[PDB]
Amino acid sequence: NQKLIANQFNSAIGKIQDSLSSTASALGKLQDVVNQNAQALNTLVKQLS
Amino acid sequence: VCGPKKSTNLVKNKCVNFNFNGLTGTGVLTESNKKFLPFQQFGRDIADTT
Repeated sequence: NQKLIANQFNSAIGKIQDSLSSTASALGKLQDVVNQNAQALNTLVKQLS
Repeated sequence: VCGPKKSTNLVKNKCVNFNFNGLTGTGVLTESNKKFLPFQQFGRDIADTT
């Protein structure tokens, strides 16, 4: 089944691209880290007021 | 209503110790494109600094 397997693999990768290119939430685990750190610094700066 | 203190000339694009109407701080004074409204005298940042 080598031809089938290679074709399924190649198709699966194309699907990864379509998902990542359209679903912003796909990277929520990394975006959330950025947001938590940004929030921590913004809070710290606002305390100066 | 301001005190009996003489003004000095203003120097741009250099680090200076400034005093504007009693408001002091240290920084570089540059030309700006910030459109203050006629009633506004001071602008502020997030930290409440000038």
